[PDB]
Amino acid sequence: TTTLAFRFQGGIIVAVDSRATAGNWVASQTVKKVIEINPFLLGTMAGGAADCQFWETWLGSQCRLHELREKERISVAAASKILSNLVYQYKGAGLSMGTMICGYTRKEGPTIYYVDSDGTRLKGDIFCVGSGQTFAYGVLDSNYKWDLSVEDALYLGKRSILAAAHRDAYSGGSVNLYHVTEDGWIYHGNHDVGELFWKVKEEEGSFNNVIG
Amino acid sequence: TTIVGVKFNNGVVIAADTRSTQGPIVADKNCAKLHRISPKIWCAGAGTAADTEAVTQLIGSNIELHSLYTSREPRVVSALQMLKQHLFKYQGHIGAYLIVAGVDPTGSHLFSIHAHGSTDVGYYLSLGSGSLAAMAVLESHWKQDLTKEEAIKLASDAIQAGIWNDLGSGSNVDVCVMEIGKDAEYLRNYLTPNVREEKQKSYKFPRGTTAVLKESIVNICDIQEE
Amino acid sequence: TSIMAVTFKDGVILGADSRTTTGAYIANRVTDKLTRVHDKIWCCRSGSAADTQAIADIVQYHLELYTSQYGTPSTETAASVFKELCYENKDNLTAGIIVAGYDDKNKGEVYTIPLGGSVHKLPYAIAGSGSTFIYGYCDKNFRENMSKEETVDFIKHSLSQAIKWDGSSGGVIRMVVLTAAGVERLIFYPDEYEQL
Amino acid sequence: TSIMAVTFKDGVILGADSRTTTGAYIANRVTDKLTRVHDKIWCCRSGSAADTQAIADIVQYHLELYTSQYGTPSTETAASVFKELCYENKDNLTAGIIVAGYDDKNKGEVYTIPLGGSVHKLPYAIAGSGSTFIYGYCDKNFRENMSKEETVDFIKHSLSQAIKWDGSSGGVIRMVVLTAAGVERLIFYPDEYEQL
Amino acid sequence: QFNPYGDNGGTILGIAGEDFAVLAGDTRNITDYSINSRYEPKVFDCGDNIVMSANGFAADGDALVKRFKNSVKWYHFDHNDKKLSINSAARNIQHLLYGKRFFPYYVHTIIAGLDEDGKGAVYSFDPVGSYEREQCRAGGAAASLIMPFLDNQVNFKNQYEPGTNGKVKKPLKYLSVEEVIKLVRDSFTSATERHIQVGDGLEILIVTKDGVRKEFYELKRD
Amino acid sequence: MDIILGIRVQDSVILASSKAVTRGISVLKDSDDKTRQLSPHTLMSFAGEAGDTVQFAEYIQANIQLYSIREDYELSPQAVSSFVRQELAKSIRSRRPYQVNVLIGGYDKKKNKPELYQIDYLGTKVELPYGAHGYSGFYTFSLLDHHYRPDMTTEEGLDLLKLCVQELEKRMPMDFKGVIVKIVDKDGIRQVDDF
Amino acid sequence: MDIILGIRVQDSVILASSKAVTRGISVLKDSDDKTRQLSPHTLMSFAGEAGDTVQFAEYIQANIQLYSIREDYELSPQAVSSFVRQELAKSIRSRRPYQVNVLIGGYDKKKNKPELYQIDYLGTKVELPYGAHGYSGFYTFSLLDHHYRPDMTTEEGLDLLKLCVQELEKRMPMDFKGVIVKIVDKDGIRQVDDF
Amino acid sequence: TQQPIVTGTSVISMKYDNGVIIAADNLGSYGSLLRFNGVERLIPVGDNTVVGISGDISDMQHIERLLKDLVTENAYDNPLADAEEALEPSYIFEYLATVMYQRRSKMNPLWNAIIVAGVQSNGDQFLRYVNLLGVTYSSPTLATGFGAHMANPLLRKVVDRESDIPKTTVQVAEEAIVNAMRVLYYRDARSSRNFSLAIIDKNTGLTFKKNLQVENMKWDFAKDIKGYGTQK
Amino acid sequence: SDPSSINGGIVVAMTGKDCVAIACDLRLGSQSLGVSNKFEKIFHYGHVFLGITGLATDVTTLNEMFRYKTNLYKLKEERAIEPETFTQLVSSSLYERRFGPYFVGPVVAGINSKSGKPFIAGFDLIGCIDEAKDFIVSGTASDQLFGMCESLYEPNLEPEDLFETISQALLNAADRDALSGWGAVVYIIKKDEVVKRYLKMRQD
Ligand SMILES: *[C@@H]1CC(=O)NCC[C@H](O)C[C@H](NC(=O)[C@@H](NC(=O)CCCCc2ccccc2)[C@@H](C)O)C(=O)N[C@H]1C
Ligand SMILES: *[C@@H]1CC(=O)NCC[C@H](O)C[C@H](NC(=O)[C@@H](NC(=O)CCCCc2ccccc2)[C@@H](C)O)C(=O)N[C@H]1C
Ligand SMILES: [Mg+2]
Ligand SMILES: [Mg+2]
Ligand SMILES: [Mg+2]
Ligand SMILES: [Mg+2]
Repeated sequence: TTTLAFRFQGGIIVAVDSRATAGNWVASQTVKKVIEINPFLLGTMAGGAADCQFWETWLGSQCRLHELREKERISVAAASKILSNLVYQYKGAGLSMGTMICGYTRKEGPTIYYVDSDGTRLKGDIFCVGSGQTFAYGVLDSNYKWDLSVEDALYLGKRSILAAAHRDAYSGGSVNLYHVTEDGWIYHGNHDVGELFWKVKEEEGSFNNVIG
Repeated sequence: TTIVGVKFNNGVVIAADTRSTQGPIVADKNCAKLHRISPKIWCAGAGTAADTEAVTQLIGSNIELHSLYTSREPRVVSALQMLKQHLFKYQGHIGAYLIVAGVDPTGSHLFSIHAHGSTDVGYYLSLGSGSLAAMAVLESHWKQDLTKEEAIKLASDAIQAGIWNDLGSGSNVDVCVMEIGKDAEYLRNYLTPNVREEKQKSYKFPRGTTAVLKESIVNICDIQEE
Repeated sequence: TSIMAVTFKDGVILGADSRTTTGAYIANRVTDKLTRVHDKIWCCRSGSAADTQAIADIVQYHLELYTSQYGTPSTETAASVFKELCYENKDNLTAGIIVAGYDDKNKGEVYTIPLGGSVHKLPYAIAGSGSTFIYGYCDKNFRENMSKEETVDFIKHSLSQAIKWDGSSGGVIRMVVLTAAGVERLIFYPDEYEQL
Repeated sequence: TSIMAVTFKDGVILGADSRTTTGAYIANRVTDKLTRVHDKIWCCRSGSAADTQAIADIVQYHLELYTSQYGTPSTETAASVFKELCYENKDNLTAGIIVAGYDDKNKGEVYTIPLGGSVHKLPYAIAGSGSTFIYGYCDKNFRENMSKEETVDFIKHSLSQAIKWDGSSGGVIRMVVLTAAGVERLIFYPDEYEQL
Repeated sequence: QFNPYGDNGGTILGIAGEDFAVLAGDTRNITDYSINSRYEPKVFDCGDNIVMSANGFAADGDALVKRFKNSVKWYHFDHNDKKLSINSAARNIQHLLYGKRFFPYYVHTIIAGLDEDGKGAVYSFDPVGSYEREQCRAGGAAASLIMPFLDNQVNFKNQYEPGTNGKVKKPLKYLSVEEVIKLVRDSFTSATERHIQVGDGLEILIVTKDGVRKEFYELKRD
Repeated sequence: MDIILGIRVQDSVILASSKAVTRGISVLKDSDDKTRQLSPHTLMSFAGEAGDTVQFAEYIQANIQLYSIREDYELSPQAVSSFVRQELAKSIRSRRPYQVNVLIGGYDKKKNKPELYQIDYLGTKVELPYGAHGYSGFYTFSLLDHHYRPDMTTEEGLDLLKLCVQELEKRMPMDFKGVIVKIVDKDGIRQVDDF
Repeated sequence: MDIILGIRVQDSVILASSKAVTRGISVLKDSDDKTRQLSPHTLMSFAGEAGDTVQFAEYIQANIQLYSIREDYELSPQAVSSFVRQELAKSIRSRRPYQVNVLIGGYDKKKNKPELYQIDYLGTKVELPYGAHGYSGFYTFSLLDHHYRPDMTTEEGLDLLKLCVQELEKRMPMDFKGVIVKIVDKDGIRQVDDF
Repeated sequence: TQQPIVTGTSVISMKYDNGVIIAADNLGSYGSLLRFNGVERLIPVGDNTVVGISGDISDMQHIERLLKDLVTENAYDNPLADAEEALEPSYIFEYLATVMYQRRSKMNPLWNAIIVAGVQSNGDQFLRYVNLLGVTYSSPTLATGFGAHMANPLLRKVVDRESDIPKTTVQVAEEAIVNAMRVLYYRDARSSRNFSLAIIDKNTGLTFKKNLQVENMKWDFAKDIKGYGTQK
Repeated sequence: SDPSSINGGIVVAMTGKDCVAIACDLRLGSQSLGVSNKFEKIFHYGHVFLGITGLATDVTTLNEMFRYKTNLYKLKEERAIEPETFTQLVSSSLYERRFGPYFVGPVVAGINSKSGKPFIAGFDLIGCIDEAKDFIVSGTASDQLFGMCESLYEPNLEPEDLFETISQALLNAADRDALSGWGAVVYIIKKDEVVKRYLKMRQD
């Protein structure tokens, strides 16, 4: 599992891999690790897949009830805290979650909260979670700037997942991209890692270690 | 594994299924579980498959040398004593459970032997994961003064019980008949009741389906002249 | 397992059931637990079959070599050889052995060697899992200098009860009679002893 | 502990040793293990003394309250109350109880309640650590419709052997006789029963 | 100590076609090295053109199927006999499974049917209720034997067009119901050969707009 | 969390708290503020188990803010620390205790005195001139024992704190990514933005 | 010990190795050279269990130096790495195994090629363009995968190595006190004294 | 969570053309001690069902009382209690299967394996298994414990699949069951010679046979067996 | 912790008409971390081919050991070792370490030079010979390979068809295993020519 999200000039990029495992066995290569909480909020999946799916879907219901009652879009701060307060009630029971609640509101601007099943809630600019997080961080940290274009940011997120997919045995399958704007998230496709690797190798001149 | 031994009129018969397994996976569908210790002393092995092969070959080697030294045809009790003293030495860590049968100048014999070194005498024996299924059949149909044809039938029926009802056992039935004053006859795949049906589809691929990066000739020959 | 040896006027008789179990499965229902270490020195085996067979084979070897050099060994000598193996290898053995034999000088003798490797000379001895159920019965019914027929009945009735109550015991009751007259093997089937 | 109850022609007799041990120390050598839950319904206790006393006290209460409302309870009713406590609290109890009683309609009855909380109606019953040694003896020597004197002898001889072999059993042999005639207590000292 | 779980073996397979879906499963029920039954149905018609199988621990599997069937019944009562769509059934099963998150149903669950556009649908669940729509899914004992074969023969993975040498992929042409059943049968024949817990019989439930049909095939009984 | 220090000088309390947040393998953040303002003249720094730390701190904050509104009055640092200690002492015998250690730095406006309280997760309270939690004290106390004076200025307190942080950066194995420093005095709470 | 990196460029092998030695609570040293010269054109860096690392390295050094004297000839990097691997593969089934991971950087004077060998404590040998041991690879390989070229100069190799070290300093929790860098080429072994 | 104390061994059963046969020995074991020699482990419910139980005897006796109460309860306000609204085998089984699974789910199981054998209203044979885990399955032959390993192989030679059921007479089926009981007596250390057998036939109803014995036993060959290898 | 699945990797062998094929992936890892994409697991001693999966230090050690033994064999016998004889040598050698085994899954493949008969064999870690007619599988994706081989294989395939079958068996099995992949090699072996092909596959 490799998932990342970073704030930039044009909003937020969210990028995830697609692999799920049960030990050495590759259970699925088609896993949807970005949960569409609603049209304006995104959540990432790391740790146990059921816990992330279930609770971030539930979060979408709580966000919907908030805006029905308050006649106003829920803040990313408030949404993330609903989830972190919930998992904190279950602390010790054995929930396994690492997630980033991503959104773009008027009052906050683009915002990312890392929420985690032992109760942690952190606001930040760049987050990477999963077995392949360190690989993705390497690419992100050396190439990140606030003034990236939407096109270049999308590629950086895609390239950072590819880096992890290559080295980390438990990451791969395909890359799912999202771009979060104030008017909502925009899906930027599913990209098979098998095809993407060779495409990137040739065009970029990287991965000279690998024969192609 | 299902292995049986059955005494009859003028000898002894031994039988086994042909399935070897690694956990719930089948390693070999036509495994050979009947080991020759000497020309007229054979045995069937259950438990760890390497151990049953190794322990029979070692004893079979030493039995052969003993036979040459003494100028006498080997005895089942010699194989028995040598096997038990060896297995006992390793305190069950060599996981061989054997049914040892044969004919020699003394007569026909049938023994079992367990990994810890204990031995048992009998007219009918069974061993392995399918031993209870086999023993049910042997207890229902065995009698004194079986003929050769009846003993082969009873033995292979006992193996079949193991094949069908025990998940550890399967595929084919191997038999070895050791009759007094005769060559032992090893009947490999005596029964074959588990042939796979024809598949619905051929999966032969069109040539050039697989993507290739490089080709090269491998030099298997030695360094050449001139 | 239910095993016993009983001295009587003319010598000694060993008795045993025939059941060998691997848990609740009966691996052998016709086991011979009465084993010969010399012409008129036999033993009853209980505990690990591997261990008791290994011991009995070594003892038989030692007494064969004793006989070649020094003539017929005493029953006490046989029991001492058993003890030496059981005691010195107590950490690695699970063997409870009853040694019974006939001399002409000493007549019938019984020695029991429990788990520790201690030796106890007794008028009669009982051992194995099924023996627990017949301590009461055997103590009340044993007499010294019984006849052959009385001793066979004493053993037959005793082991019958042991078999009845102990799941680990069963099958046929085997016996071996040791007297000046020689060595006699007896067998008694379920239909005989169950109705007692 | 060695405890038993035996039905006979005129009713039923309960029997017990008197030894209570904490490991190898005898905490009480004159214990009364025969306990009254109703006028002619008694029980023998084995296992945890705390548990069996607690149970017996509760049963006595239930049968007292039963008697005030519905008249004299049956021995079966008493055994059922014991069972209800033993079965429903099997995880927290170590109690092996023999229930014995005399009705005029049903005469002498014996119910044994082993560790699980199951009930078994029997002609006679034996229990406690010392019982293992007398299964053989009791099975061979029990007859139905014995006299009072024969049943006292049967119990006396049986528990004598149980005491002889079991270190956890000993002291005096107590007995309680239940007939139409009433309730008779008997006691037998070591010098009497050891020489049997 | 008491172990509340067990393993009854078995293997199941769901494949979604263009206007149909199949859910197949072997009929063998086992514990350890023993056969309990050679014919114990494992794939069930749950009503509303949905088929279901919960493979693994058979007690939990039966309980879950029973509760879902019941959920279909109460959906009709509470919402004016409305047809439960496959996506709605899938979400409902997530809540059934996750309801027991801290004492899971030890089963790998698959349902099959048609979506609201009439196209074939298969949904796959883990024991704690994470779920996902898929084209192809094997579950249970021999799932590791079957899935690689389905990647190759259904989705044409690692297959390319001759003469191009790795440049052009084999195109993803749709499979008929007859073609899918062939791959199902060969998957189970192959699994039966190499997995001791697979055998005896194969029961396939096919879902089309016309309803639910059954097909049964013998498998090797060793 | 890792390093939290506190020093009470003449006229103020200075709290220093590390910026690193590490989740096992990676450093997820290097700018984390491990502190909450309980009232205008009372600050609480905290360190302990992930999640519990912030949950506890905000829970305390909410309760003190509630008291302030109800009474239109700021509780003394002593009163706040006693409230906090009781909450932790209650917590230690709970089903799942708060695994949180705190420093409470406050300026008492009645007595015109700075006050520093050190409270561990068991509810062990001590008033100190300087304090720490975890391994921080092992490295720093020998320096504070030597250099500390009760009549120090705020600038001298900050210099002594720099020497403590330098010793930590030299001899601690973990990279704690520097410290955020905050001062509590008669005028309230302010952050030293360059350290 | 902690971080050891290696990168083979056009005409040289560069080994970078951390300077920190930590015994539990304190950093005992911040200038430790985790390397031994085996021969004039072969260098071995190492990391693993305390004591074993140096004992193993010096034992290898002594044996290669003995070979050099006996034959008046320098063994190839390949030959040295094979010798080292066998010693570790022998070690893993010993009473007490050497818990040591090594990188062997050498310049083969016969083939005029730099060579980098990565060998773990089990005796698992691989020839690589770049390598690491422990958690170092987790942070650095994604950068090396991106930027590495086989025709890089020694100066480009050093710049790529700086980027690797910077990423380690950002995201690793442990302060490894920087790295000593050494270059192995046709002229032998030299240390980069400013890094 | 408990451990079984007093236990009952194999229950074996099979279908035949007109009904079902079920059998179980009369022993209550206390570990290796063969403690209770008169325990009935086949419990009839009405005239169309027999429930055979193995495992813990105290839990069996509890199940026995539940079934007794089920009959009483079914009769309440039920004019057709002895006719159309009588208890069916399928009703009795499902009830037990519900209880077994509920009890394992509270981590406090009834430590048993149960076979419900009977004939339905429409003449269909009913035979189904349930155990302490709530696992249920049906088959032409069913057996618990040792019977699963030894009886089933013998009984499956008579009825191997569904199509063999109409071809199997009650005489052939009973013969197979009685032989299986003998094999179990030879080979199961926790079995007894005395057993009970019940036949539920759609024509002749419920026949319950008590105090049966294993007979025609082969022991004579034991006399020739000497030593464990080299002895004479 | 489990030595046989630290490094990862797979080997498969198949027979055809007058030919054999043996193939392996190229991954070496440290559990999740990919370390090398050039770790070949197939070796040869004359015309006999040996694939080895499992713990990589033992893969290397055993290759060096069988090179040693086959070299001395050749000097003494004055001929190259045959696949049937080599199989026995592997079995012997593994079993001599019965109580401290090499954590490996060897696979022998080759054609007997005198009879021309195709031969394959597999072993467990202590030397039990599995001599199949059809195919042998080994490694962390052995289950996956069994599934592929069991459906894809048919007897008497011509060399260039056998190449496709074994390649697709390896590739699709490896893609369903986290610890296998990163490249692959297929040897096609005939009586007096051997072709070696590197396959293009996904690099995750
Ligand atoms: C990212 C990778 C990752 O972080 N993996 C860490 C381990 C995660 O737990 C793996 C997770 N996979 C799943 O959630 C997986 N489902 C299961 O593992 C279900 C396990 C049920 C176990 C059980 C215990 C007791 C009783 C019964 C069952 C997918 C298939 O659902 C994962 O892949 N995480 C990815 C996103
Ligand atoms: C008869 C069936 C039978 O008795 N099965 C019971 C289990 C047997 O062990 C299965 C056996 N299978 C094999 O032997 C299998 N290999 C192994 O079991 C290797 C075990 C290695 C153990 C070990 C040794 C040293 C160090 C660490 C571990 C073969 C088939 O590959 C089996 O098939 N038995 C058959 C004959
Ligand atoms: Mg990968
Ligand atoms: Mg018995
Ligand atoms: Mg099978
Ligand atoms: Mg892969």
